[PDB]
Order: sequence, then C-alpha cells, then structure tokens
Amino acid sequence: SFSGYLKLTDNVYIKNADIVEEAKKVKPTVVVNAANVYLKHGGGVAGALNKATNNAMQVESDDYIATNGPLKVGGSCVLSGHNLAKHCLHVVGPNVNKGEDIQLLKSAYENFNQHEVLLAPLLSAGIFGADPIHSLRVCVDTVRTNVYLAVFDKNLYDKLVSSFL
Ligand SMILES: CC(=O)Nc1cc(Br)c[nH]c1=O
Repeated sequence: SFSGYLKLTDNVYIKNADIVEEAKKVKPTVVVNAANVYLKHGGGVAGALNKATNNAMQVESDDYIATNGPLKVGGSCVLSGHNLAKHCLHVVGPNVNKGEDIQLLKSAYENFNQHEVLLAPLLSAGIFGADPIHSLRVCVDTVRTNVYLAVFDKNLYDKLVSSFL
C-alpha cells in the first residue's frame, strides 16, 4: 500500500513524491489527474500522467470529449487508469491563470468523496496558479475519504507541512 506518508489529519496524508512514480509503484485504485475541461493533458501533472500512459490517456480522453463534451470547472469524470491505476479521476480545479473562480476549488475536491481512497495532487496548484497552502486547507476541510497527496516539489512539500495548522 502507500508508504512514507506524513499523516496530516484522520484522512489526509502527504508525501514529497512524483505522482507518476508513486502511481507506478502503488498501482492505486484511483489516481487523480489535475485535468482541464477539455481533458487536454499537455503539461503539469496531466502531461506527466499522460506521457506515462504512452498517450493512451489522451486517446481515451479525446473519445470521451467527442461523446460528452467538456467537463465543468469543479467537475470530474472517471476514466481508465491505464498502467498507473485501476481508474483515473480527472478533476478540474479552477485555473487562476484563466480568471476562474477560486471558490470552485471546494467543488473540485468534493469529487474525491465519491472514492474511498485516492492518490492525488493538490488541485489548482502548480501551473493552475492557486496558492498550494490554500489548496491543502480546502482539501483537508472538504475531503472525507482517504487521500494520499503527492507533492512533487520538496521545497513546497516542506512549506506545506511546516505551515499546516
Ligand atoms: C514531469 C512532471 O510534470 N512531473 C510532475 C509534476 C507535478 Br506538478 C506533479 N507530479 C509530477 O510527476
């Protein structure tokens, strides 16, 4: 199972880890992708997860969008986890660099409550432009299921743990 995580709360755990390497190691039931509404996995966590699937995640995602249309900001969809997980929960957090409402971050985290255990990144963090300290606070105050957070950057991981109230 998950190893080397620091326990933040009853149900939230955190580790300084590459979420692709973590997923390939654990092969969790659910890996969360930091998706956009179009499921265009170009960069950040989405680009890294997609590249690990040899683009199979993008091929599957384009078929999903062709059939269903784009997701909503704050929404999600369950697709295959390919070689990384049983399932991938593609969750759209608000992209602050697109003027999207930061209040949608709580709605985005609510998607995690439909899964008993998840491997996930901090939503809206990184290239999505939100404050990762704020994302972690919304995560612990919204998610009730067991969430194992992988934070890629060591310096950000240390800042998140040392400032966690
Ligand atoms: C290649 C790459 O984008 N690496 C990662 C970035 C972030 Br943010 C999270 N996890 C990663 O594995």
